[PDB]
Amino acid sequence: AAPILFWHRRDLRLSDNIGLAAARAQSAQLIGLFCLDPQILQSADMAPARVAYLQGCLQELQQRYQQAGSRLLLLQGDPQHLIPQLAQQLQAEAVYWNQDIEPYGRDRDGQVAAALKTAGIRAVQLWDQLLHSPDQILSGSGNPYSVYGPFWKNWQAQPKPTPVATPTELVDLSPEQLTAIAPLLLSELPTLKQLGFDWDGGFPVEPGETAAIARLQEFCDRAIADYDPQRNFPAEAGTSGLSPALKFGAIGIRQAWQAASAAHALSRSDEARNSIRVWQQELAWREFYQHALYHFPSLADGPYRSLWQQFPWENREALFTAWTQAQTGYPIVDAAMRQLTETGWMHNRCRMIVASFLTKDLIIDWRRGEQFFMQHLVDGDLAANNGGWQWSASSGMDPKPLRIFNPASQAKKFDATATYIKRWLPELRHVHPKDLISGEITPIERRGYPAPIVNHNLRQKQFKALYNQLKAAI
Ligand SMILES: Cc1cc2nc3c(=O)[nH]c(=O)nc-3n(C[C@H](O)[C@H](O)[C@H](O)COP(=O)(O)OP(=O)(O)OC[C@H]3O[C@@H](n4cnc5c(N)ncnc54)[C@H](O)[C@@H]3O)c2cc1C
Repeated sequence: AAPILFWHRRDLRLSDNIGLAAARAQSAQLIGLFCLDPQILQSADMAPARVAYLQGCLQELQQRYQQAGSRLLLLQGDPQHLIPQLAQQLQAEAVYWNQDIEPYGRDRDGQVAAALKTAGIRAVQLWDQLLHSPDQILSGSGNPYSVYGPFWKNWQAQPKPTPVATPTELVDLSPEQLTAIAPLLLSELPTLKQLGFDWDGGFPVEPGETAAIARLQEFCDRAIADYDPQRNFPAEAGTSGLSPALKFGAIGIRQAWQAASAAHALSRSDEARNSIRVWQQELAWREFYQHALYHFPSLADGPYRSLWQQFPWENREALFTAWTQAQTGYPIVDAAMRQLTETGWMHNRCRMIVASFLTKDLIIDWRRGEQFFMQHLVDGDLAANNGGWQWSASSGMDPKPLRIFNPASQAKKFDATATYIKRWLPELRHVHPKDLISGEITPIERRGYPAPIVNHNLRQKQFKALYNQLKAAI
């Protein structure tokens, strides 16, 4: 008959899904689909933790479609070839999907749409992962924002969209239709091992739409009230842990905003009100970087600002390796890198500390770090990750005066009792918090823990010297 295909990519859920809801209003014969794209899966920048989470979200999505009335088709190969072929073999009335903000996804999408148009099949691309699309937030001159302040002021004033309906009572494909597409389908969802990956480090929130919705609700029911200032301490479990759920769409952005907004209205405490407004602004910050990547795709290439594209990075491989292996000798840094490689997630305050360290202290092209994070983060996200690293050098959007973190100051300020440090560096649980914070540990009391790979003071003078020299040379 006239079935509609909904192509899932980073919206692995059936609830509050813009493109999916629009598709259901056009037809009950709604068949979901996911394509295992080799250019994504085989990339050297793919994190095992991310594939594990992804695979887990898909397992649940297969069930949701089954329960809804149809199914989730699985494909493996090139999208602009396989999607059009599948839609054609199925004489699809249309193929729906939610828009991407990333260069690769957008280029791929334009190609799939063109292939569909050629085949005479409708392609509908709608915005779903953002409360406000990049085209809705523009300045008085109709231009994008590269400074957060003005962006937030506009974004905040825009009326917020509400969650859309979950599609129900779907019509499954028939045997004859299934025969027509048989050659293009995988018989079953490959396991993590079959795909060639292994992960046993756990997750910030268990995989799947259900677990994501439960976490959102548990967070907004309590912990969110203390977000500010509990968000600043790595030792405290004061954040939501929903990052991978938002990256893969296990949770809808409108459900998240609504749950927080409802918690704000329910709250009668001023401090709780503030804490919730602060969390909400985190979501605004997320959109700033996503819109930035959309408007200025070259950001993905590396240092944006002209001065930084010329910065003389030292790039001592040995220093980088030590960083990736948590053998820097700086407790607060090694504890964080251990949390990342071991659990696939890192507290935001720690991401800032280790990024600054790699760029300011080790003086390594931050792209090596951006890539290492992408190779390990369960929430590895180009817009946010690139935004985070451009930040470590003010080389991109919303630049700030040159500054260099002192691991010791940060450690003392956000892990004053060294609880987080001892937690991830148990072999140093005997050392005094004072020494773990300052980074000055006596050889005997240090055991196998390495000594500082660099002298902060000297590295700091070196970085500024290179900055001022290039600053003048221009
Ligand atoms: C160097 C560096 C790299 C980063 N890499 C990523 C990454 O690859 N993927 C990722 O999603 N975030 C990244 N962040 C942002 C951030 O650290 C995380 O979103 C956070 O640790 C997620 O924990 P949470 O879900 O408990 O956050 P919460 O505090 O509960 O915040 C809620 C949501 O807001 C968003 N968010 C919060 N902080 C920011 C921010 N700084 N920029 C963009 N979005 C934000 C996330 O979607 C997050 O889940 C990076 C920041 C830095 C400094």
